[PDB]
Amino acid sequence: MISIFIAEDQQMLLGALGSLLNLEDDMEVVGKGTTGQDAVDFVKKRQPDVCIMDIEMPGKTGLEAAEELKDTGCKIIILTTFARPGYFQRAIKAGVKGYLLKDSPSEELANAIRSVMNGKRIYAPELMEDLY
Amino acid sequence: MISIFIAEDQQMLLGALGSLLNLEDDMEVVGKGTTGQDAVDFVKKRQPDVCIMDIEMPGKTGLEAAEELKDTGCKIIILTTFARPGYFQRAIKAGVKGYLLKDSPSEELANAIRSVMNGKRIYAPELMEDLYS
Ligand code: BEF
Ligand code: BEF
Ligand SMILES: [Mg+2]
Ligand SMILES: [Mg+2]
Repeated sequence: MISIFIAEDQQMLLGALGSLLNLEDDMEVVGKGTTGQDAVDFVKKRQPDVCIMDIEMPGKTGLEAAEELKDTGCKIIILTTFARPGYFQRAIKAGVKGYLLKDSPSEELANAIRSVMNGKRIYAPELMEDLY
Repeated sequence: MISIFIAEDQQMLLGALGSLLNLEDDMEVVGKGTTGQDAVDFVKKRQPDVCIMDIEMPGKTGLEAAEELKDTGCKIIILTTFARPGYFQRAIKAGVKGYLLKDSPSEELANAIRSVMNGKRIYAPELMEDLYS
């Protein structure tokens, strides 16, 4: 069973993502948060296998949270509206294992969690497609 | 069984919303769309009880779509990031039954669908605390 923490400031989306992932037999949402701090606190304390991280959240962004969790051993997958090369470069330098867009098909999220748990790096193809 | 069409351009969110609503025993997601036209086409043709409508979508907005569906008898609930007075007033003039924010708790969605089916007008308390001032 893969343990997942979800950090997403928009409650409707946070609740819907937890519901989308609890559909999976080999996955479990162990906690939900709305800020970068909620992610840092849970991940350092509860140590879930995976953290689904939104970027733009109040207080501390998901990129800032990812930097604070760089040496924790948790596999961070960024899930954001923003296809920004600066956000992506800061995310990869922080050691994130994935970077997905909120415009990626929903099925790609559970797939990315399994891939990342298998040591793979998952970046939405839509990113390169947006830039070029 | 309440039939619902969801129009949301962000696929991840569209898929997650359908999953959130298919959890309910008295509800059913009969279609999903990413544009305002997808909403107009499905609603006029398939006539679901309810349409969960995002505002900002490519091609045709959810408000432009809500206006085209004003006389269809489908109960439209707006679900958006935007607590914008102009969007709200255009939505209500189009005859939308609800206006929810993406910052409303996830439970507000299934509750609003049942309330709207019971002839009520549902506006997110978060929207009213911001705008009603
Ligand atoms: F607000 Be998250 F970066 F989509
Ligand atoms: F893009 Be929708 F108006 F949140
Ligand atoms: Mg956010
Ligand atoms: Mg949109």
